[PDB]
Amino acid sequence: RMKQLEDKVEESLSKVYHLENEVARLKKLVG
Amino acid sequence: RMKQLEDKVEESLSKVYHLENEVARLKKLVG
Amino acid sequence: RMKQLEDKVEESLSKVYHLENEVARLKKLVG
Ligand SMILES: [Zn+2]
Ligand SMILES: [Zn+2]
Ligand SMILES: [Zn+2]
Repeated sequence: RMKQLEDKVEESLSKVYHLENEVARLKKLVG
Repeated sequence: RMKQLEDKVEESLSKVYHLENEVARLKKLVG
Repeated sequence: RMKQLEDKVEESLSKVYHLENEVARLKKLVG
């Protein structure tokens, strides 16, 4: 379970980091 | 405690997957 | 270690919520 939890939260931060980059670009392109 | 963490972890991951979907749609819509 | 995982999960959720608000604003202004 601990591995399971560490892996899922890592995955979460990695995808969150990536979406922040995408949102930052859309924001610039937009208004 | 560990169980309530898993709960938050799985919830965060689900919302991240949804956001990915929202962002793919926005990137296409905005171009 | 449990506390580091809890910090990470909370940061993960904070970012997620924040991205939901950013996406929500983009969608309202996009159209
Ligand atoms: Zn992407
Ligand atoms: Zn949505
Ligand atoms: Zn922001």
